[PDB]
Amino acid sequence: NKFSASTVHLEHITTALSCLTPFGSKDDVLIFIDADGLSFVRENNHVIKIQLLLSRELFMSYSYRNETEDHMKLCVKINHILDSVSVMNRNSDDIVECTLSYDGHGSPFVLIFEDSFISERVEYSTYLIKDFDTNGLELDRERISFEAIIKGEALHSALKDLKEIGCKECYVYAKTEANDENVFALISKSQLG
Amino acid sequence: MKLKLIVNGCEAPDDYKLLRTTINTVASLRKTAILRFNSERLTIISTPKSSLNSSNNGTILRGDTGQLWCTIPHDVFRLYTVISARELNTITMECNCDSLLSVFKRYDRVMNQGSSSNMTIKLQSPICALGITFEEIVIMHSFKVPVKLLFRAQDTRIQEPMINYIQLMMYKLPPISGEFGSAFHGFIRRVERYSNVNHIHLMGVKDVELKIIVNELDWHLEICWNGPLDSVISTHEVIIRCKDWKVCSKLYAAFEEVVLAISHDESCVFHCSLDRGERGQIIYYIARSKGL
Repeated sequence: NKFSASTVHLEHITTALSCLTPFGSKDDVLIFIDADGLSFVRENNHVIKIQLLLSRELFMSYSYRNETEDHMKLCVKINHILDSVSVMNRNSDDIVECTLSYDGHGSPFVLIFEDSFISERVEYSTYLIKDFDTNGLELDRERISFEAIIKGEALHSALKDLKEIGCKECYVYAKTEANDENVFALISKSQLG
Repeated sequence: MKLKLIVNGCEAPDDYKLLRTTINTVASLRKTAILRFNSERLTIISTPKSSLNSSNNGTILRGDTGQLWCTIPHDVFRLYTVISARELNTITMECNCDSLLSVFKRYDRVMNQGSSSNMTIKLQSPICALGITFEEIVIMHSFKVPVKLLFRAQDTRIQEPMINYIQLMMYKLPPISGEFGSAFHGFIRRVERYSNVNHIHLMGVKDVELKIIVNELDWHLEICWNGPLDSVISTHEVIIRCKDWKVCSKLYAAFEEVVLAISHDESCVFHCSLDRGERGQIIYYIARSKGL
């Protein structure tokens, strides 16, 4: 096969999938395969794009024997994968060793779940890739107006508060005072005010 | 037509399970049953080709073509007396499985209540009744289940299907009590977590590899088995239904010597046996539901 990746920490590829569902629950997901790692890219309404990356270091074996092209693009449906890997995950406590595979354009995306007794094999049909390119929705790296590094828990709590107050629209304030003060706020328009 | 027998569960704990497996699987299969009380072997038969009162709309609106042909030796029961003017004293009957199964549940529960009382089965005189009687340990339980006396000419029409062996490849399924038994049972019932699967494409490739392929979903699923499998004795495949696989799952769960017989695009035969020591073989003949 032109690409083969084997792992046992399936919780990593499960949380990676659980990070993709927010960007639509039934549509096409683009998978980019190169030597560095495996990346999933999803775009919604040409206004937002998400790009997770699973490095080769997350897999014991990462062959990528493809030589004619440096990178391989495939488009598959996310509802097939989510509906599949749900019933597979019924007995996830078992020592499962996921094996991703792709043999090139026209071949399906294979996802083998072997438990040393049962080897479930799921082949996902690959679809044609749409016209929109994911490199359009990227920031220009020479025009940054603000660069904030924030913790994960605080941002998650702020987002959960914005969700609980409704927050139809949102604002981001970023001011650095001269003395030592840095101001970062997430102002919201909602039912409250 | 003198038919009398007595069964005592405690003395032999294997023949009772052998009989219970037939009385349960026939009831699950279809309504009513045939009991061929030959002079030496009891042959409980569940067939849509006959059964007289089980041949209404079997292979007509549901595709029920499954034929189970079990065999109970005479040594299972305590007294095996068969008197009939037919050849080898053959007494073929046809009664419902509902009352018989309920009676067997009652007897099994009476056993579970701490009793050693036996059960007496008689034929109290072409429609008759079965005089099932037993007690607690002196409460009386009498069940006169209706039964019939299906004719010898009708008996002759009930012949076991003749399975060829030109392309048949047997597969020795592992014993449930073994280490791989639980894993194989889980692999067998794994196809049951998808409620939208009606047909199962069995596959065996010769150390043989047993493979289950499902092609009724948006994705192509292949349920494989990498464990050890023995072939008592080219890929032979057959498409069967899901209920015909559930009953095979139950039969494998209830037996140890289980053989999976696969005819290429013709049939699938589930041969179960119980070597008590002659042997209480349970045979289910399943026909292809689609073409390969």
